[PDB]
Amino acid sequence: GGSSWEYIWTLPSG
Amino acid sequence: GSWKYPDAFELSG
Amino acid sequence: PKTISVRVTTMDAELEFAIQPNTTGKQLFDQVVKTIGLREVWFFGLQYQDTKGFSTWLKLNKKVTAQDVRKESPLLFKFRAKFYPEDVSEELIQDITQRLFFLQVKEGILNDDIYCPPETAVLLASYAVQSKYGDFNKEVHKSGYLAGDKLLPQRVLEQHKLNKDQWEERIQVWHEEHRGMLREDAVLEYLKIAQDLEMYGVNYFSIKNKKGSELWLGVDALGLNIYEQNDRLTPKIGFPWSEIRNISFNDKKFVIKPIDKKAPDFVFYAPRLRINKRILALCMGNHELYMRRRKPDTIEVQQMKAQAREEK
Amino acid sequence: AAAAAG
Repeated sequence: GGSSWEYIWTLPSG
Repeated sequence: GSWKYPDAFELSG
Repeated sequence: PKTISVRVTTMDAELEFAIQPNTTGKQLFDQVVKTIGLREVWFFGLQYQDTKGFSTWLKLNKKVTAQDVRKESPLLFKFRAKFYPEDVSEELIQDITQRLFFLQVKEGILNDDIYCPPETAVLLASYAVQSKYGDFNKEVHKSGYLAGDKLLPQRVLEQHKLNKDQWEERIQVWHEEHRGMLREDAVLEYLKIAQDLEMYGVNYFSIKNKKGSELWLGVDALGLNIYEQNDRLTPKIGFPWSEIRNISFNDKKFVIKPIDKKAPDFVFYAPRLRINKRILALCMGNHELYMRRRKPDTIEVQQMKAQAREEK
Repeated sequence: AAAAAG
C-alpha cells in the first residue's frame, strides 16, 4: 500500500 | 457478483 | 433498489438506465451487451472519466461505486473496443462487432488520433462512402455529392494545397471503383486497410528511461514497443511476447527482462503508480487474447462463424 | 439508437 508496489509478471514458458 | 477478472474474459495462469 | 442513474454510449447508441448500488462492473457490462445484442464481448470495455478527468477502464471484478468514478448523475460511460484483433477478417465475425470497430477506428482516423498518410485517408474515405451511399450513380451523385460529409482528417485538409472540390474528386474516383460492393464488405475493407496503420491498436503511455529522458511505451496485441518522444510511428525497440521472460514492476519502475539472458534488461518509469498498474493490466489482457486466438475456436465461435456465412 | 428506463 501507500507508495509501495511490487509484482513480477512471468510469461508462460514453452 | 462473483466475476473475478478485470475484463470480459478469463485470465489463465 | 435501482438508485444509481447511468448513461452508457456506444459508437452509435445511447443507453440510460439505473443500477443497484452493489452492481459490479461485470453486471453493468453484461446489461449493456445484452441490450445491444453484442456477443463478441472479449474485445470490449467501459471507459469513464475519473475525478481528475483521466480516461479509465472500469474493472469488471469490482463494484462500480467502489471505483474512482466521478460524483455526477448520471454516471457517464463509453462502451468501446479495448482490445484489437490481429486480423479483422478472421476475428470480427458478426456485423455489429464489425460496425462498432469501424465507427471507433474511423473516429480516431478523422480526429487525427490514429495517423494516416493522405493516400490511405482517401482510400479509407472511399470505402466509408461506399458503406454510407452505396454504389456511385452518375445520375444522382452529381458534383458536390460529398460536400456535407466529414471524410478526411483535418491534418490532410490543412497541410495540402488541394481545395475541397479536388479532395472530393480524389475520393469519387475510388468510390466509383467499388461499384457492386456490399455496404458491409466496404466496412470490412476499411478495417483491413486501417489495421495496417502504425498507430492502429496501440495504447500509448508517457514514460522515462533511467536517465530521465522522455519516451513512449506502446502496448498492443503483439507486445510492447518503445518510441522516441517525437515519433509514435516507428518503434525504437520492440518486445514481442516471445522475447519477454518477465516484466518486473516496482513502484513506478518496470523492467523488461529478456528470454535471451545474454541480452540486457530495459528499465523505464511510469509517471504515477496507478499508471504502472494500468500498464501491467493491459499487458496481461493483451497477452491472454494473444494466446486465446491461437487456440482452436470455441463452440460458440464455431457457430457464430457458421451463422455468419449462412447469411449470404 | 436510444434506450431509456424512463
